[PDB]
Amino acid sequence: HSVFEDDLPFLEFTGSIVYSYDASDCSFLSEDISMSLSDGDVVGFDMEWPPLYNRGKLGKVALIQLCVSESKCYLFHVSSMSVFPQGLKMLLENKAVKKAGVGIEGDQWKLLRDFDIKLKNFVELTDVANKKLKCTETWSLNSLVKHLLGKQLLKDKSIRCSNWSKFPLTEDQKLYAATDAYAGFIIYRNLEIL
Ligand SMILES: [Mn+2]
Ligand SMILES: [Mn+2]
Repeated sequence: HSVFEDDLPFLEFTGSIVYSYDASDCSFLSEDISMSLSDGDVVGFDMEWPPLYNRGKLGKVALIQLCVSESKCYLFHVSSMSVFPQGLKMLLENKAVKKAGVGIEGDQWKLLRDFDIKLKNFVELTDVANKKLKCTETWSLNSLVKHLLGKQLLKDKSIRCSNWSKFPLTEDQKLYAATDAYAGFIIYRNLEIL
C-alpha cells in the first residue's frame, strides 16, 4: 500500500471535557457558552445515539457535543435528563451561533424528530472544504481530519457504536464523542484561509 494508505496517528482531544447529565445544569452551561461567544462564532457540532432501533428508526438522540474552543468541549447527555434543557434548545435554535460538522443536515432531521428542536445556522463541512480548498471532493469527517491534520479518527467500533444512552458514559465514550465535535471545530477554523 502507498504512503497515502498509511495509518495516521489518532485525533484525541486533550482539553476540557464538560460532562452534563442534568437539565438545569445543562441550561446554565449553555448560558456560559453563550456568554463566552459572539454573534457569528462557529462551534463544532455532533451527536450520538444508541444502536438499537426504535419503532422503525435509529435510536433516539442520547448525546449532544459542542466544541466551543480549541480547549473546551461540552457533552450534554440529554438521554439522562428528565426534560430537554431549555437553555440548550435556545442555543441550538439560536442563529447567532454557527454549528459545524459533517452530515449535520441529517442531524437536523433527527433532532427535529426526536426532540422537536430546530437546529439553526449549520454548515456542512464537506461544502466548506470544497469551497475554501478550491476542489470538488466527496468528504467525510475522517477524510478531512486526515487531509488537514495528518490524523485519523479513533475507530474502536465497540465504542463509537456503543450504547450512548447508557449512564454514565465511560471515559472512552466521552473522549470519542468529544473529539468529533473538536474535529468539527478545528476543521472549520482551519478552512478560513484565502
Ligand atoms: Mn455524527
Ligand atoms: Mn460522532
